[PDB]
Amino acid sequence: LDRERILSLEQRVVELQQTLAQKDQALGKLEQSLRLMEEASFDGTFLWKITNVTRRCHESACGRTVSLFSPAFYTAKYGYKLCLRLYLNGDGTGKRTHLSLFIVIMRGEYDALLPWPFRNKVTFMLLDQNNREHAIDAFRPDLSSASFQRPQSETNVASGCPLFFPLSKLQSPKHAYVKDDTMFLKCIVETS
Amino acid sequence: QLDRERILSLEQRVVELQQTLAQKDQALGKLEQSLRLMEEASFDGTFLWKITNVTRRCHESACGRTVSLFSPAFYTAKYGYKLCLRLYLNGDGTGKRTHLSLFIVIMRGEYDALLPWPFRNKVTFMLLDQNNHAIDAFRPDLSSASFQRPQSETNVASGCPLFFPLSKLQSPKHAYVKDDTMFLKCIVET
Amino acid sequence: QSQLDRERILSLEQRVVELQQTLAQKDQALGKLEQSLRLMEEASFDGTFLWKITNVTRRCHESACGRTVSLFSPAFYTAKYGYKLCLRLYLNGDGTGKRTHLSLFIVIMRGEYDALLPWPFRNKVTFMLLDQNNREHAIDAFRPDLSSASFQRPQSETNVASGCPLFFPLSKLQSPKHAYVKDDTMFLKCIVETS
Amino acid sequence: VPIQCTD
Amino acid sequence: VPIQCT
Amino acid sequence: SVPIQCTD
Repeated sequence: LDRERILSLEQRVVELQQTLAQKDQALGKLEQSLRLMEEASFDGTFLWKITNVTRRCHESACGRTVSLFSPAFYTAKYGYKLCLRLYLNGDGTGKRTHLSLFIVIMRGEYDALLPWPFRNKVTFMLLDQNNREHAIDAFRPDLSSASFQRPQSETNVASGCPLFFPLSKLQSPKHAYVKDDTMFLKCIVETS
Repeated sequence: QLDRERILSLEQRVVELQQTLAQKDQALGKLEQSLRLMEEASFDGTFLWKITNVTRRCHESACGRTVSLFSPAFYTAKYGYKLCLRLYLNGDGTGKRTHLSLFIVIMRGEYDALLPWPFRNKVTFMLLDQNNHAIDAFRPDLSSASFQRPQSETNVASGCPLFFPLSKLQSPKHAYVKDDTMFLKCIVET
Repeated sequence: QSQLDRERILSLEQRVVELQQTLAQKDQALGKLEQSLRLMEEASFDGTFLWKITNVTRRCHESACGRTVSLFSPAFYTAKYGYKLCLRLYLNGDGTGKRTHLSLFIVIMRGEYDALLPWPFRNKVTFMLLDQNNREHAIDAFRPDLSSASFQRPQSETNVASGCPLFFPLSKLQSPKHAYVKDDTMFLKCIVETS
Repeated sequence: VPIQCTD
Repeated sequence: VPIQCT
Repeated sequence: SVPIQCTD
């Protein structure tokens, strides 16, 4: 009856491999959660550090990478939940020509107490590592757009600047918009 | 003989891996819980408590096993007082079967050796109305052991046992429980 | 089958080895995650940091014995996107302060946004040993030396610790007017000029 | 008047 | 100038 | 108020 014991051992070992794999996945998700809390901002000002810019630009130039989603940041501890969507390859009218930087209104745990629709002024900023002349855009949310209503789902459709920054100017050395495969975006949401 | 001995050794190793992996699973649970609590904490004396499944928790207070509910800890400042809330949905003491009870809880802080005692910071409670609002407030009783420097992990909970009538919570005109969710707001003055 | 049973036993042994190795590795990863959560819980982002040192007698004896030469505080920050800092504490003492004083140094660390911050570091740094009786705190302060490589943009994860040795004589720890060590604990407070 | 909980 | 993401 | 480096 050694065959029975060996088959039972085979069963328990395959089970241990499966369960162990699931635990490894859950651990990875926990680490990602910790990274998300580490980079969360609660004053409406969020600074996004994009590393491996050239590699991610090659990924965006192909079909594997569409866009990047920034860590969630908040206007206040109990304020609006926001994140950013970045197209290094472009999007819509800016596809293959510009950086596309959109803002995403997400479902907050406390948004049942928040005023709607979202009206706060939004400012995008591609940072020059040098002293000055970094690119700055700003917009008022289109209150008639469904992208700023209270989220009935997890996230609303992103809205922002598809022609945010010309990809051509990124290569130029006059401004240090990319240094060591790392560029910094900055979102500033007005307190309201 | 010896091959069967190898089988037995493999059985023991497998059992050891099972129990060890279970312990690691428990550790993962503790870490995820600590992560959630760290996420929930505030450090400015103001705390917004979101209670979900209000109906099931109400049945879990009138007849369910949980006597009360404890909020995640929060702080008056990064190195201030450690505090939390104790909530009796079916009420406590006089408030039970009529009102919902809400008490502040001074918890043992890592920096209590540097904090003034007894804790005298004015405390404010609020029940929030989305449609828009219940509110109470009190100066801490400095003659009570609830506000002395904690000798245990927490002191005796103290606050308002008649904070809000149970009948007004069920009432339709106000939206205190919207989608089976209510919001209690604590503001500790600094 | 005799051959099938031997093959299955051997391959099962290999599988058990693989499981033990991977389980150990993921356990180490879990420990690292725990320490990281503790670190981000201890961190502050306003330029001030309150370092609580527990079991001061035991740790001091470890420093005198040499088991733990110095201690490092959790990393704190001047702002959410400011300078990453920490503290280095010599209970026995370092250099001139060795065996006679508490030596307290600040450490400029490689923050994730050092490219956007001006260099060298020039924010005034204030060290305090807190008297738990609120009679008299031990206060020192300095402006960063710009010509020192300790206050430049970090090349590695950490610069050479720079601060004040002789920050506090060990004789004054057990002071008659007031004891800075109370219940075998003491509190160090660093205040960096955030402006 | 803050009132203690029955704990 | 918000533009719906496409 | 002048820093003194550590022994490293």
